Amino acid sequence: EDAELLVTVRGGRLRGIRLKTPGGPVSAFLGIPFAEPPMGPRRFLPPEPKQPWSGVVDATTFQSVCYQYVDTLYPGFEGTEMWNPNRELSEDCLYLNVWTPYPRPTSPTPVLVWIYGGGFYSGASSLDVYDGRFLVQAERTVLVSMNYRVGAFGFLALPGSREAPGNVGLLDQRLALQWVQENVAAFGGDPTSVTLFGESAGAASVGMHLLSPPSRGLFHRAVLQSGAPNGPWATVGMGEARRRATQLAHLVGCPPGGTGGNDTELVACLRTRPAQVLVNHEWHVLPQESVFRFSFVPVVDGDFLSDTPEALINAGDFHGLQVLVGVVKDEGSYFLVYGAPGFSKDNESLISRAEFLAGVRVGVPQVSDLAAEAVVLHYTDWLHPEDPARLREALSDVVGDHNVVCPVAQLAGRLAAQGARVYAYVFEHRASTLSWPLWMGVPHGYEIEFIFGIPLDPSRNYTAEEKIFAQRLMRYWANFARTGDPNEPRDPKAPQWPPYTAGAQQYVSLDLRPLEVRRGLRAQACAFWNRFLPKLLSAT
Amino acid sequence: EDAELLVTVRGGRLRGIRLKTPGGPVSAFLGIPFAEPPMGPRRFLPPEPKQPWSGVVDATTFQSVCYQYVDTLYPGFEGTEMWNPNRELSEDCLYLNVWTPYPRPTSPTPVLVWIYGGGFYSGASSLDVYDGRFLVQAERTVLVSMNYRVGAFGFLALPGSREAPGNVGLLDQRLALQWVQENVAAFGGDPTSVTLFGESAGAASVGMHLLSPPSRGLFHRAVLQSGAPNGPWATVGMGEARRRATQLAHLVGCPPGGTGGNDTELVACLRTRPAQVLVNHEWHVLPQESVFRFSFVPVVDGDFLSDTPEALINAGDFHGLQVLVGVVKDEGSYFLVYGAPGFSKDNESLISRAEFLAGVRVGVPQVSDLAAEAVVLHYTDWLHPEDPARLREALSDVVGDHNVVCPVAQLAGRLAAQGARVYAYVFEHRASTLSWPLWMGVPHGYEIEFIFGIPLDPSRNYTAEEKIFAQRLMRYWANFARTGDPNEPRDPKAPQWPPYTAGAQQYVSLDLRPLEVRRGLRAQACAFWNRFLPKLLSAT
Ligand SMILES: NC(=O)c1cc[n+](CCCn2ccnc2/C=N/O)cc1
Ligand SMILES: NC(=O)c1cc[n+](CCCn2ccnc2/C=N/O)cc1
Repeated sequence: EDAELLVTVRGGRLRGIRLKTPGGPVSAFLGIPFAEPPMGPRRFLPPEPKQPWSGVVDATTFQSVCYQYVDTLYPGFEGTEMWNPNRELSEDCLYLNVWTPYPRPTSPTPVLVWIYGGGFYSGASSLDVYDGRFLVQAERTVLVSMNYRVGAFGFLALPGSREAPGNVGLLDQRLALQWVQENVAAFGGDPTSVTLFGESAGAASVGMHLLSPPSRGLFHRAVLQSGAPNGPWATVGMGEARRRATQLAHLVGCPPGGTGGNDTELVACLRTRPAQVLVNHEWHVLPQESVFRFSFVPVVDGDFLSDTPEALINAGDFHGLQVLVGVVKDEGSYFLVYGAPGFSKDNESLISRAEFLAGVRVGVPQVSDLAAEAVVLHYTDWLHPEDPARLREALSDVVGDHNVVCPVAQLAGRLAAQGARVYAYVFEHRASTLSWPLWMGVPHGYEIEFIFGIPLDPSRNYTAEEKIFAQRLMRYWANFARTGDPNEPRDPKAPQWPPYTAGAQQYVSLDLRPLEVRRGLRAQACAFWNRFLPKLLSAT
Repeated sequence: EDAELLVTVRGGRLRGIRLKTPGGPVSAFLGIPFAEPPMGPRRFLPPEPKQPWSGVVDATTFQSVCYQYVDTLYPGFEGTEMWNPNRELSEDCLYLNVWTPYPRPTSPTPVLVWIYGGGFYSGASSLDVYDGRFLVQAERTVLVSMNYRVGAFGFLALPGSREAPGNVGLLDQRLALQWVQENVAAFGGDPTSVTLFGESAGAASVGMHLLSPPSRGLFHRAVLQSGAPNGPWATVGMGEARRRATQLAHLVGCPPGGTGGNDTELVACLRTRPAQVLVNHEWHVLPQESVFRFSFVPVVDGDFLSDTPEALINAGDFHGLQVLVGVVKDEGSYFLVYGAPGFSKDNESLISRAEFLAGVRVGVPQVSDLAAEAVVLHYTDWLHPEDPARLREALSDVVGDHNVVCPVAQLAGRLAAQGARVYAYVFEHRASTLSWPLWMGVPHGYEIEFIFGIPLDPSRNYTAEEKIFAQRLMRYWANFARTGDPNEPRDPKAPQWPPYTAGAQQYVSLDLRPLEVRRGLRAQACAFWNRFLPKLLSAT
């Protein structure tokens, strides 16, 4: 009887499961409860710690996925299904997972904590692509990941109200971080060495925890993959959050005709609706046809965030912090088939100039005509203004730069200039197994499978070079979690990864070739997004 | 084994299964192949008869559903999922079903042949709501139902070409009718007394078989429930069919740029695509925003239909034919939550005037502004031009009259005036169990469960009166199948159902109350759609 699969934590006892990898076993504790189930009167409220239990909680399998929209744009297609729920939906979903090496470490060990993305409306810690076994086996760190509420359940906000304050999904994540502080030692993990990493909305979440004092004490380093809290999609204002919550209420019959609509009556009516009914009307509250925009996201209300992420990033002192940040080569391409005219995943998407110009308004919603003209100016090649392949790549750059690359470059420079040690990458390898079309390149999200070492899975069909590549990346991430520095403390031979500075703006390319040092994260394009375009809006 | 579960037909031997009902058993032969699988090079081609087979084909369960779009507007909702595929999808789907009384009839028995609807893009003979057991037990009829190809697989058409001539789904249905002629006697059925019945696109199908000489000899009576072949959604012109097939081809990368163009190359490239890839782009070829319009429907090309259904209906000689036709009380309401602004199944859908005016353009697509104005004039109550509930009901009337009621009334009068004996009904009972909101009333499709006797299913929660009502309706349908006359052959007690005539236009209400005779199928509204609005379009 393997005793390493039995563990006690502050709330009670647990039984885990042994997971195999080609390099040897790992111990996993899947489905640990960290909150009271946020159901009934608790819908929309901050999470409450899980009261202790008697007996042995089974932690041999993932728990339920939090209620969420399910992507049906392409039934049966691996490229989208890999992100969809792979356990039943439930509002009873606040559970977390721990992978720990075997044998259990005897000395405290650095902890990696994964926060999944999914635009704040989807995602689950149980997805096959977030399987922590290969990372824990290869680098002998401890890995934690949590579920947190998404969509209306995590982020519906009637600002000011007690009944739906907003941001409860971010509090779910915080509660889990408090849980790691109090219990990760029982797994051999070092609560004084906790590195958050996250992708897309999970990166925005990691960043929001940097900027929230109650969370900032629960971790020591940060990794932000393809996302940032200052993204145009990552936060929303009090007025717009209240409008979205109120329209959601209207769409599900709340409040009943002739009844008052103050915040208490509205949330109470919302709390009587079946969860799926809320899910089914979520996309219908966005103010305009768009891509890369999500209905229920963190709200800037003075509580979890005392000011906007932009204000807090500018004023912040980040001495003592190490950050790893990065982007994939083609951040925008994946979003174009969700609404840009002329795009299809099943053809070459060779759009016309008219389609490009309409696409700019979908990819940059809610901006004046003069602003759109400025976008078209910067992104047209005026020697080939109607070449469809260039227009396709250009709209991909518009969406990616506006939503990911330039918010990230912005954050990276302000952090580096104000005290933090920053490392930056661009991920340029396209999986040999990628099922999206070739024209999308390296889409948003397709470095994750390499960070988690999925190529080592013997049941998959990756190449031998991709396995070596994956091991390289896991070493980088674990080095950063251990020491604050992705460079090997022992290999002065291997090419080095220099820090990112607001001046030299150096970053490395991650692909099958050895590291290559480059300068500037699309500096010219991001000067347009970050410096000029705002001034353009002020003078309307 | 029971002897009567074993049957031989022209192609080989079958084993059926015994189905229970509260009144006694029935013998069912589910999943009989009637065509060669229309796969590979046979995709888009007319069906070929199923070659005979060795041994016993198992006919104990339903076979596969033809590839089709799956409704995701409301995940988990009974009201939509009752229509979704309940067997796996396959291009190998040309199977039919035979229910027969136990014990097997010894003298030839009248045959009812069900053709399902689903807008020509969806549907299956296996759906629970088409369970033929209660009709066959209660009325000792033989019941047949077939699968036929839908969507692009049944109705993509490059007119003229041999590679994709169109209407092959209608040819599937005909092959099944030829099969009933050659084999139904083996089940105790009388091939000289075959009554086709069908709902929505199945009723349009039944109507198309009336107007096609090769089909017309395969049957003797017709029931058209909530649909007609002259409906604005039920057929499409050669040019528009070619445009839709070509855009579908484009959306899936056919032809590979820039090689290709002619119909042979286009269809060959389409035949190499996974079926699901075609399904995934089906809705993106419709010319504009609309409700009650479908991409791939029967094409008027001079072959299956030598002329438009309207022309053939007007010229036709229908002596010797008996027809039953009818509509539900609220033909339009279902469709409004699929596109009309302001509508939602989860609220009261109390639309504003603005929404109603925009809805008219969605419900009456591709008409001039002046035509839309005429629709608004006819459908506004000018004493209450802004009352939300009246506007909600008015747009429902707009969609239902235009798409169903007035095409049916038109067909009914031309048939009766030109030699057919016609009976007409309006179905006015709203199921006690109906899951759609109360404001939708008696939606499109919700008489089917009463015609098939589903209230007798003891695992369901219908009322005692709905069971009696169901039995009364099954009597009418079977009486009409046996004698051509829904009226009880001798019973003078029960109130009488008088024929529909182009002069008196009498019809009956079907609900829990005894029959009531009424005159005029929305005569004033249908005069607007059938007589005036065409003249308004002629002078643009
Ligand atoms: N209008 C719809 O029915 C609808 C369908 C799918 N979606 C999924 C949105 C996916 N998406 C768009 C931009 N970015 C994303 C996902 N990022 O993870 C949204 C709305
Ligand atoms: N791909 C899409 O977003 C989509 C668009 C329209 N539809 C139409 C749904 C079905 N429908 C609309 C009008 N009438 C019907 C069904 N009639 O049976 C489905 C999917």
